[PDB]
Amino acid sequence: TLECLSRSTLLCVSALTVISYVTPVFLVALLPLAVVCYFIQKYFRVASRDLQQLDDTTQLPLVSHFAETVEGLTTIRAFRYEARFQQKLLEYTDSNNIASLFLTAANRWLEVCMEYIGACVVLIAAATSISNSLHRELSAGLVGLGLT
Amino acid sequence: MLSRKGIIPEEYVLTRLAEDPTEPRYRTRERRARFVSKKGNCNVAHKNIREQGRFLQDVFTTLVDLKWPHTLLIFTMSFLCSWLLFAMVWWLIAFAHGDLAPGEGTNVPCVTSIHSFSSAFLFSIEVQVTIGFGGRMVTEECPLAILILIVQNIVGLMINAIMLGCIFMKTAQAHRRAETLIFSKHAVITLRHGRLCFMLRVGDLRKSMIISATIHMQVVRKTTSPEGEVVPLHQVDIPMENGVGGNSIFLVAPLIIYHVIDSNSPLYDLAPSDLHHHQDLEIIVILEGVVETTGITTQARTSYLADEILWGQRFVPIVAEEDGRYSVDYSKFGNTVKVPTPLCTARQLDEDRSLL
Amino acid sequence: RRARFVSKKGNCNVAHKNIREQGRFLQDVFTTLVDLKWPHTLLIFTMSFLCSWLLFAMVWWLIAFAHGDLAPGEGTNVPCVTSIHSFSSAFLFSIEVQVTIGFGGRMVTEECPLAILILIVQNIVGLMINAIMLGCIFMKTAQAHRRAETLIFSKHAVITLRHGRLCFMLRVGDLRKSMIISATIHMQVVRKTTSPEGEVVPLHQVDIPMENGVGGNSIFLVAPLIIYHVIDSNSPLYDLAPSDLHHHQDLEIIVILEGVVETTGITTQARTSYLADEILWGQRFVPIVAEEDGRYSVDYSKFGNTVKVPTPLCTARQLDEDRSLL
Amino acid sequence: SIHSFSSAFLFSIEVQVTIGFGGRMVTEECPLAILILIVQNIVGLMINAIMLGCIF
Amino acid sequence: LSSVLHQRAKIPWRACTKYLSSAGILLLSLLVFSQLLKHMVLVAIDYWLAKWTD
Amino acid sequence: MPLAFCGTENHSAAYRVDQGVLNNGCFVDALNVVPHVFLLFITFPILFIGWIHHSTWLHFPGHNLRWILTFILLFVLVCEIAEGILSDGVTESRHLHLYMPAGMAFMAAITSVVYYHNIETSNFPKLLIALLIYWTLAFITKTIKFVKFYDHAIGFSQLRFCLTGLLVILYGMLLLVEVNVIRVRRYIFFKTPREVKPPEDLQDLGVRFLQPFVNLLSKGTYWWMNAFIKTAHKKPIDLRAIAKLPIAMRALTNYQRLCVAFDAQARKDTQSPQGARAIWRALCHAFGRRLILSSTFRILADLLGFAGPLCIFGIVDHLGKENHVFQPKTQFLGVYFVSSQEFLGNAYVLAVLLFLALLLQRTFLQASYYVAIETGINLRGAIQTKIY
Amino acid sequence: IVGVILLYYILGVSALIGAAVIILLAPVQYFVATKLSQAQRTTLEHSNER
Ligand SMILES: CCCCCCCCCCCCCCCCCC(=O)OC[C@H](COP(=O)(O)OC[C@H](N)C(=O)O)OC(=O)CCCCCCCCCCCCCCCCC
Ligand SMILES: CCCCCCCCCCCCCCCCCC(=O)OC[C@H](COP(=O)(O)OC[C@H](N)C(=O)O)OC(=O)CCCCCCCCCCCCCCCCC
Ligand SMILES: CCOc1cc(CC(=O)N[C@@H](CC(C)C)c2ccccc2N2CCCCC2)ccc1C(=O)O
Ligand SMILES: Nc1ncnc2c1ncn2[C@@H]1O[C@H](COP(=O)(O)OP(=O)(O)OP(=O)(O)O)[C@@H](O)[C@H]1O
Ligand SMILES: Nc1ncnc2c1ncn2[C@@H]1O[C@H](COP(=O)(O)OP(=O)(O)OP(=O)(O)O)[C@@H](O)[C@H]1O
Ligand SMILES: Nc1ncnc2c1ncn2[C@@H]1O[C@H](COP(=O)(O)OP(=O)(O)OP(=O)(O)O)[C@@H](O)[C@H]1O
Ligand SMILES: *[C@@H]1O[C@H](CO)[C@@H](O[C@@H]2O[C@H](CO)[C@@H](O)[C@H](O)[C@H]2NC(C)=O)[C@H](O)[C@H]1NC(C)=O
Ligand SMILES: [K+]
Repeated sequence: TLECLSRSTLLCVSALTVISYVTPVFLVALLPLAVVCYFIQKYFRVASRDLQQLDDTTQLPLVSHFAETVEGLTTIRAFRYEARFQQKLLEYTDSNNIASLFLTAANRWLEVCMEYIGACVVLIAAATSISNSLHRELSAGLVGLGLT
Repeated sequence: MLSRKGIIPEEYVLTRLAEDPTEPRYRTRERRARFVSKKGNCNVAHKNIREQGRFLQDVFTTLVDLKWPHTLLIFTMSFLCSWLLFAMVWWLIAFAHGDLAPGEGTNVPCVTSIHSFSSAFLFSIEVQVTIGFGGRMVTEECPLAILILIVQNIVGLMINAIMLGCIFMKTAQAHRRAETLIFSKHAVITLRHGRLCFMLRVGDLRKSMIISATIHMQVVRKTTSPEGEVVPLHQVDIPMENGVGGNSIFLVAPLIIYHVIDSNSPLYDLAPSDLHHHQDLEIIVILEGVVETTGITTQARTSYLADEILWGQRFVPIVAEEDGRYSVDYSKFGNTVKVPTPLCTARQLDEDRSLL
Repeated sequence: RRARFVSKKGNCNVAHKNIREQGRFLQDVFTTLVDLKWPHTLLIFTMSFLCSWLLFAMVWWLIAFAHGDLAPGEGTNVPCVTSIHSFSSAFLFSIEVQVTIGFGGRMVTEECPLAILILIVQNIVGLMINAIMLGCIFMKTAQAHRRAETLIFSKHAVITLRHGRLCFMLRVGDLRKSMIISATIHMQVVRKTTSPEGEVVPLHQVDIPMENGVGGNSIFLVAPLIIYHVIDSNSPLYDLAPSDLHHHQDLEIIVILEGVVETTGITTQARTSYLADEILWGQRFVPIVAEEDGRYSVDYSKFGNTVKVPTPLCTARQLDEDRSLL
Repeated sequence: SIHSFSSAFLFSIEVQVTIGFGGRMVTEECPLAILILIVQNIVGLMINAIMLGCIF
Repeated sequence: LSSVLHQRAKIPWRACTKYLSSAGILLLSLLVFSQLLKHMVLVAIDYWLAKWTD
Repeated sequence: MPLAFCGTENHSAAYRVDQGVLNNGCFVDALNVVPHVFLLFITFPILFIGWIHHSTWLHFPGHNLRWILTFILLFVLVCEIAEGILSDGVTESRHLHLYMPAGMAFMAAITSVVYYHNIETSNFPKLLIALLIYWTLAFITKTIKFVKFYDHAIGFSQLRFCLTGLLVILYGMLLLVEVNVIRVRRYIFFKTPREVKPPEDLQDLGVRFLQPFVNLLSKGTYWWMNAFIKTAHKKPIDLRAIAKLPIAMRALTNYQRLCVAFDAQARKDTQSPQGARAIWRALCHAFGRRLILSSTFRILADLLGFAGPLCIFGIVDHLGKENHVFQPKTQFLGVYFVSSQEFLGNAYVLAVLLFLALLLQRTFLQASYYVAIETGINLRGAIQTKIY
Repeated sequence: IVGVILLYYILGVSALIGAAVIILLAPVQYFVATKLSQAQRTTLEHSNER
């Protein structure tokens, strides 16, 4: 995680540095996005850890219940309480699955929001770069570097 | 790619039980729902309601009962859009008749001195608002021009009529959207004249008093009848112990809504043991009435829980007789102080009279 | 079939006949214009404005014709109204004067006093028509805010056992989000009763107490409530019997919910009727309000659903008297 | 036909009251003039509504 | 409220100091410089490509 | 010099009416502006006035055929705006009729979906008449323009003809959608409106994962998660906040689906010991209807993601040409028409197409992810129940 | 498949020749991944005993 975080964050700042160097106007356009991005980042983190922690907690009972049902199968069936235990599992399985489903929904919400933000950067970088090359005669290779 | 989960191990783990954290926030939330809020905002989920059809009159009514800044935006947009829509079609007619074409004195345009869309916008403004400068004016033999002029005037009259009606009813009704009636946060059960009484304080924050104030108090309880009936929110009306037994109350200086808990009163078995928060014992006090200035009947409901009822407490006296007038210290309005009082049950209190 | 006193919705199907000559004055026809529907009011007002514009357009054209102004050929005689050369121009001038656009291309002149007099008439008629139009708009706008009939009653009422004692019972519900201040329940028995002196009243209405805690007719509807009257010796239902359940049985119960709506600030009425066949013995109303973590929940699907319960299939006169013996 | 503040005062009188004599009129090629005409018309109408509402 | 604010603390200084103290003085600065050095070259090779392709 | 709708060619002689007004290319363009201007003015005060929730969650028929049609209709309108701006580059005159009609058509289309969405939530279908009297109004005039382009023999070589011929079909397709709503719900000039109620899954207040019950755009955007994420930042997430999952995802419902697949897989195949092949067939038959949907989204997502590199190639290739000479090279009827072979050669047009393709690609890729995850999570629930 | 075809269209027969190195090195990564899991299993067995 430490290695991936460092590489991911270094790749990110490298990209913004190149786009700002390619088109200085992007620096101005970086002010709004870097504002909203923080909000997306800040809110998601609070919504992630809780969800992640909640997911882990909800895995403990379900799997434990499975172990009990094999260590005490004779007593479970003798009491004629199989139907209640089946209902207990279904509640446990539903609780774990919805914890996992919401985590995926939170992951997807962040991914789509960051994808739109990155798509907006592409439009901003492209528009400024073509304008620079048509009028101020920016290098063609620099335009390619900005878009890539 | 740049994620820690390039390959998922999915290996089993052996972590012993550790459930309770330091923070008690997991079990801290234990509030129980109430069908009437403290601020009088009752909230009951009317789930599974038969789909009554919606009508355009509801939208029209929503326009009437909107806020003030919103009404200005709606009407400004309505006026501006009406002028703009008609300016567009005025431009069409001039274009289709060749008026917008370059200069030619032979033909007579459907609208005189109409050249561009800017003139068309100005002509529509003059016609709809009835300014009528006259530099741009309608001409004859263009029946479409006469027809649209009739349509624009008819549309303008109906739009203006709606604006006057909306404004006229706004000043009448929106003035009566203020609730300046304050109850006490916590009620008491005290010992007045030997008989137990449930008391609460209500005051008026508006100088003009409420005319013909009627007070309704109801105990809400899931009272299962002995015969077998079960009802979740049964309401039992409670008397007022007024000077005549009625429900009329005069509101000039805040007073105490004291009801003597007797055998008829369902509170005959009230006890501090059943005073805890999770007990189904809730009081609803409703002071209906009409404000003199406007004439619209006003209602202000309040709900008192058992936990919100303080047993054996007395309300602080409020009205001080100054030299000229009476002083009301509203700071100590809903402040209740303890007093040495019997703490038994009103049902058990009947033995004290029997013993004596 | 069987005749009804008031319909289930509350239409109150009764027939009036042999009424003396009503006034039928002029002032009532305006009220007819007030209570017109939205499409009809628009049609009535568009017709009124168009007729006014057209009628005056004809008379301006006639005045121009009478003065000999629209005849081709320029003359020194100044026309009564300038720039009038057709009836279409006359129609436009009438539009300009009445709507008060006043372009000024066609303008009144000091030539003839007939034009001046008729200009006054057009303006006053135009001003009074706008006043009538604005007056009708105000009255009709209140009708939109009215939204009167939105209260619900069970299709069938019950006779059940509450607190041990038999009682007639029905259900009342308020579908509206807004509250109904100063609510009032009035229960009445519509019967054909005979007097011991020979009087035979056709439709006798007897008041029925609501068995409230304060001994009053006031209620408070936030959730669907059970309105029940304890059938005792002080009620005309004390002589009820299971045989009084046929469709053509001489009985009827009317429940009236008066009360001013908080938002509108006007009184609304909701009359409902329960016939003998709509009175179900041995049934109870299922509890509706279910506690929830967020807010109290009300299941309106089961508003009229009932559960059968064994109740004494006897007469209240014999049932209450037997209590002392038992 | 705008030549002084007196003429400008008369033009505002004509528009807000909606008289529109026509000697002084709004032309094109001046979008700022058109915009304030819309603003003044809206302000004049809302004032009338307040006056009519207050009279009621 | 207060518990949520206390719970939602990343504790960056404590965790970073534990890793930094355990790693020492040499192997900590080396990783920071090495990772930064690798990525500055990646920007450079793309930038050099732009100049060459120009 | 002043901004002219038709233009300033030959002393503004493009406004002539002779030889029929409908034969004037400017006027048929102007007629197209009108339905968009009508809807903007008509529904703007309506949206400003209205400005549990289960009772207002019913989805109109064709809930998906409307959003996908709007998006493709939005895409062709963006292309129309881009093409029109290319067309007036040659002449000095502004020629506002090339793009402004199309430009505010895109604006009017946005308001139509907003207005329809408000009607979709607030179950007031009686208002879904403005769109009807608009769609045919937006179709009739467009057909006139199309026929006129066929009258002057424009042909498919010109890009405007292709876009107009495609855009009229899109208007036609959703016009069928609007009358389809009328046919099912039967609220206009009908006798008995058919009763449609919200799904019973959301009627209980115990459903908070409202992913199945939401508009298509929010299905692909996860806009419903904003309320939960904002709520999370204040109240820590407890099981009370995450109310139980809808009936479509419940463990019991999944097991019923898994059980029914096994009966089909073991009935015809008598010699089925319920081995690997039988279980694999059971898994495929039970969850194939969703795995294919994930694959279809994923395959489309992969294809669109490649348009980015192609867009860069086109952009930089056009920029490397130092000549920077652009011209449509033809004027069909006094208005210059650009061809498709040059429309996708412009740098700004290609950049806009790249931005639009990126938006579509990322939505499809993320949509495929969630569909696969939901199937994977649902299988886990079903598999665990069967094992237990 | 779309990637390699598009690479050939853009850079000719040089991109395909060069991109084969990454394609051919992927099975080498597979061997490393499969042996990395084996090494993880050995540590997990020892750690579980501990
Ligand atoms: C000289 C020219 C001067 C021009 C100045 C103005 C002229 C006015 C003419 C008078 C008639 C105009 C009608 C305007 C109505 C205004 C608002 C109004 O009253 O609507 C209210 C009513 C009904 O509609 P609703 O309330 O939505 O009903 C649905 C629901 N069930 C409900 O009741 O709430 O009313 C309606 O809204 C009408 C319902 C009709 C339903 C038909 C649906 C499509 C309508 C449009 C197409 C008509 C059919 C095709 C005609 C073809 C002709 C060639
Ligand atoms: C010349 C012009 C040519 C233009 C060509 C390109 C233009 C394309 C624009 C249009 C995009 C088309 C999107 C198609 C969407 C199809 C959806 C589809 O087939 O699945 C439909 C379903 C939805 O039901 P469900 O939730 O599975 O049902 C519940 C459960 N299955 C049950 O039993 O009942 O499944 C789902 O839908 C699952 C949810 C995923 C949502 C994915 C769609 C979101 C798209 C977002 C696009 C963003 C906007 C970008 C457009 C830019 C344009 C300017
Ligand atoms: C909890 C995991 O739930 C997910 C599940 C998916 C679907 C998926 O193919 N996943 C694997 C892919 C395999 C080949 C490694 C993966 C996992 C972690 C990081 C990236 C990726 N690859 C995804 C495909 C494109 C390149 C990167 C996506 C995203 C998520 C997510 O919410 O994080
Ligand atoms: N001086 C006052 N002016 C206005 N409202 C008052 C005043 N004193 C009390 N109230 C109202 O009376 C109710 C409670 O009365 P009380 O005198 O007990 O106040 P409190 O304990 O300070 O209330 P809270 O905590 O709600 O502010 C509240 O609705 C409060 O707004
Ligand atoms: N059908 C009716 N229509 C209108 N008013 C009626 C009617 N029946 C009675 N009234 C009113 O009630 C009064 C008493 O009715 P009654 O039958 O005694 O009439 P009456 O003897 O003809 O009365 P009178 O000579 O005063 O008109 C009448 O005077 C009249 O004012
Ligand atoms: N869930 C509900 N929502 C709104 N009104 C209801 C509901 N249930 C019943 N009503 C109203 O109560 C009366 C009938 O009550 P009941 O419970 O018997 O309904 P029902 O059998 O569905 O009636 P019907 O067939 O007349 O609609 C009608 O006036 C009906 O409008
Ligand atoms: C539209 O403009 C074109 C411009 O090429 C006109 O064609 C010639 O324009 C020049 C001036 O630009 C005139 O001197 C010629 O007389 C025009 N030729 C002809 C045959 O008229 C074209 O005429 C214009 N269309 C009109 C005026 O209807
Ligand atoms: K006027």
